[PDB]
Amino acid sequence: RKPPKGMFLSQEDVEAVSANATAATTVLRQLDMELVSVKRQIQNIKQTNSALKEKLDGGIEPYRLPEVIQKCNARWTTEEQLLAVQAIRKYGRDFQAISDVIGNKSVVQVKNFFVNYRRRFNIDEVLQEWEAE
Amino acid sequence: PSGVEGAAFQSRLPHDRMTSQEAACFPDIISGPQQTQKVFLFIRNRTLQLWLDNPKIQLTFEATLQQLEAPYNSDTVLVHRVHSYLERHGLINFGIYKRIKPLPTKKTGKVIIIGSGVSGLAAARQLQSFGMDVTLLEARDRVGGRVATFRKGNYVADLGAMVVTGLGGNPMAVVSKQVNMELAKIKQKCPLYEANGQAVPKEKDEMVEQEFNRLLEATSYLSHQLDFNVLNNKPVSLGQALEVVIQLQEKHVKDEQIEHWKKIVKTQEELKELLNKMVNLKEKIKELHQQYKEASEVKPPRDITAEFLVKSKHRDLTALCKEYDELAETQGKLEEKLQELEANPPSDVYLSSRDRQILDWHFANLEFANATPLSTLSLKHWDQDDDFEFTGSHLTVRNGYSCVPVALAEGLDIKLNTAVRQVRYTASGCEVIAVNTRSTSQTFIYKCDAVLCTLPLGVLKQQPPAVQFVPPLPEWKTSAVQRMGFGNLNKVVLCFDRVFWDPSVNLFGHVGSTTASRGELFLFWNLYKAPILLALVAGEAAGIMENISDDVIVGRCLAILKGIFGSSAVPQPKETVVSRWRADPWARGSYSYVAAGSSGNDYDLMAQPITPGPSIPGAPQPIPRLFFAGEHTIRNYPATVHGALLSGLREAGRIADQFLGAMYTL
Amino acid sequence: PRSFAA
Ligand SMILES: Cc1cc2nc3c(=O)[nH]c(=O)nc-3n(C[C@H](O)[C@H](O)[C@H](O)COP(=O)(O)OP(=O)(O)OC[C@H]3O[C@@H](n4cnc5c(N)ncnc54)[C@H](O)[C@@H]3O)c2cc1C
Repeated sequence: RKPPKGMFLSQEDVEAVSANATAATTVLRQLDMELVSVKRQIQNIKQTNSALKEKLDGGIEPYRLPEVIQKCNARWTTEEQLLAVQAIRKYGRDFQAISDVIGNKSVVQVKNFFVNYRRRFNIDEVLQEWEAE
Repeated sequence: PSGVEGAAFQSRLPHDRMTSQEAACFPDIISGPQQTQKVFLFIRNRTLQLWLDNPKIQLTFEATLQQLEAPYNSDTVLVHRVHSYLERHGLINFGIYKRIKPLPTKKTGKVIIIGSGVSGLAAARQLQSFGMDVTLLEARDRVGGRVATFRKGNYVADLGAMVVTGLGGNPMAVVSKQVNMELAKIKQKCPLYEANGQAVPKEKDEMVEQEFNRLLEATSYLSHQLDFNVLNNKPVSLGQALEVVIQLQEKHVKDEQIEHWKKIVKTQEELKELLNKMVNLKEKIKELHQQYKEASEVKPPRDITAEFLVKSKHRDLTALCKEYDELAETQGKLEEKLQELEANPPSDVYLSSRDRQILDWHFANLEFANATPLSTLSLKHWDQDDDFEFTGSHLTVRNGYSCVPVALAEGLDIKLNTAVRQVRYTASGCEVIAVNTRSTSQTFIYKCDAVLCTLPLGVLKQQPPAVQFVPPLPEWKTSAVQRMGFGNLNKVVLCFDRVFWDPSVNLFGHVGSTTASRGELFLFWNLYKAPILLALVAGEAAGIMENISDDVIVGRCLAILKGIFGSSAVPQPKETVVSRWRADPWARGSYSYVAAGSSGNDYDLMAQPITPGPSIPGAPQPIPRLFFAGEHTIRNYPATVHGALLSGLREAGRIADQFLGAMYTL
Repeated sequence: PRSFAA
């Protein structure tokens, strides 16, 4: 029913190795050259990646900014409202970004802000100019 | 098996079924009610048992009927029909046994038998037992043919047949009870020793052997399942198939390597794109940090846009620092995935130069068994006789195999030194023209009713013919002769004064240097009482080693043994013999094999008798006159002693039926 | 025959 387990013998493979007198050696050479081709392609991309790794030396350590932990406040200071208007102008509907810019406002408070100060901070106009970019 | 059913087995017969041969002789019974068949089968089996339990005395119909029970002993004509059948076809009362009824006063019919090999001898004994005039014509100065046995002093070594291949169902089991054969079992352990002369480690030994066994099954698969049996009109040989199978196993080894390194490039190329993304991000982080810095250097008090800038750039920087850390996470996973794949590669090679050499020894062993280059063997059929192999340990005849033909030769008209030159067969009878092998001009003429030809296949193959048939053998017969293969294997007998080998090791191999010379002195036997080592020459080597002197051959024999046991532990051999079976004119080879393009059916053709044309045109269809026995005639047991023996029995039965008539078929 | 094989 099936070849001994570990032996590999398909109808297609038999016909290929016995197509002519040296069809056996031809197939085994085309794979020997394919092996060399792929093996030297490995060392090439190994060299390419070795160079790209050296450029990432140091990481991003001299570029990290320390953790700023501040408790979430309910009151909107005039300052905070103005930061918000500009954060809408720069981020649109990204409520998470706006929340981080202001610092002490939860994502929901930001969502509320949109509805609350809607007409007074012309948020309709602010959002349509953000889309223009 | 034991009892009555074990007797049928020991006689190569199904205990609970009627054979085709029995159907012919008893067409009344086999076509009748099942009840009668079982009575028949029991009678048969019981009679066989009786003969087998005591094979040193003739078993008469009287002695048989005496020891039968009711309701089996009620029908005495059935018992007589059975007993006669078994006697005629040599299942009972064959070989060497005391006769209760001394041979009939006058003989009936005359048979000339060519050759006094075992097949000849067997038939002769039977025909004499049937009351026929029998004369054997042997070209050699001895009986036995391919059963040859070297003797000198205490040294005894077979140059021909050597091994009794199991007693389970072997007619030689019966013979060994009648003849003093000193049968000793063979321990199948065979340590190998490479070219340098050092043992193959059990690691390699077992793993190469397993690969061999696996390569064989693979060819069988190629034959039956993939139907790979014809290539460019020519029939595929076992050698061709093994080569094809090995190539595809080297192909797989390469295919595996290709797709494994193909996995590496795809992962290494994922890493390449990720590092590019990381370099392009550490670039934007570098710039963005500078911008945030410059925004923070603007000390307050500052208006809200300037405050927003600082905050904005702060958010943007930690957002990009979030991405880079999630990419350094991915980089850590792909970088260890590449240490995974590079750690365990697939197989480097299929078989090394050291491996392939040990594999060649296994091929040489197969080339020895079939006495032929694997490129000559039929892929489909080379092992067609496997199904009928005997059970039990293989044994050697410790006192030499010749003891058997010699024992069979006792009380027989055997003309030694008599080379048959021509066989003439006509509707009225036969004449055989032979010469004296010494003075070849002295001519003999033999007139007979029938000729039994036991000429080896190599002899029958000679061109120009050594024996001329008049009229010439029919095309169907000669084509069978050409198609069939007649192999070759040789033996080197080395006699020493002292045992310098492992006394409990019966056989040890030697691994050759090249594929070309794999058969050359590849195996050594320690089987006999005296210090004798026997070296085999198989495959393509056998044919070439015949054109080389005994001194050179024994030279290479000592060389190999020195490398294995110590260059000063191997003394000079006292007596040496080297066989040359292909050169021998009375053999022209060693024994038959199923050649590519042949089948087991050719063996049947070889056994078919020849019936001459009528003398007077319009005269009735004549009796068959020319019969054939021998190793090459027995489909189910070719290339063996027992097979030869059996074919002789077969013919003696067929000939007696023809010229003395069958009384048991009523 | 295969029977002879070591
Ligand atoms: C090296 C070797 C090892 C073997 N080992 C084994 C083994 O271990 N086990 C096993 O079972 N079998 C073995 N065999 C095979 C076995 O020996 C033979 O199959 C068997 O003996 C053949 O018997 P035969 O009567 O058919 O042929 P043969 O014994 O060859 O009988 C033919 C006879 O005819 C004679 N003859 C030839 N030409 C003429 C002529 N022109 N006129 C008159 N006479 C002629 C010959 O001299 C010979 O005596 C071995 C064979 C060889 C070569």
